[PDB]
Amino acid sequence: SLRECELYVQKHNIQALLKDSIVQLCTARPERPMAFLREYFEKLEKEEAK
Amino acid sequence: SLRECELYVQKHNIQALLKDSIVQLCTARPERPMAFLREYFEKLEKEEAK
Repeated sequence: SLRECELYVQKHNIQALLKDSIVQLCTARPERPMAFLREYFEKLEKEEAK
Repeated sequence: SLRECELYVQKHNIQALLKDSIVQLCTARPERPMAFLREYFEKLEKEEAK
């Protein structure tokens, strides 16, 4: 079950994407962090459905 | 600068929200993880602008 999760996270690059989203949040300091995160992933959702 | 980031992350509950998003991803195993994350934060963006 844990190994399952580990593999899924690895497969979809979740660790790096979340890492990067946190770095951009702290760097930019959004007035609207939730909007920022939504838009961050929305651009990735776009490639996913491409 | 690091303390700055630490405080911002703490202020906006970023650690717990990302933690929870990862737990739901591994639990549900989305065919579309990026869509999942976009929608996850979109619901939070909604409360943010409320």
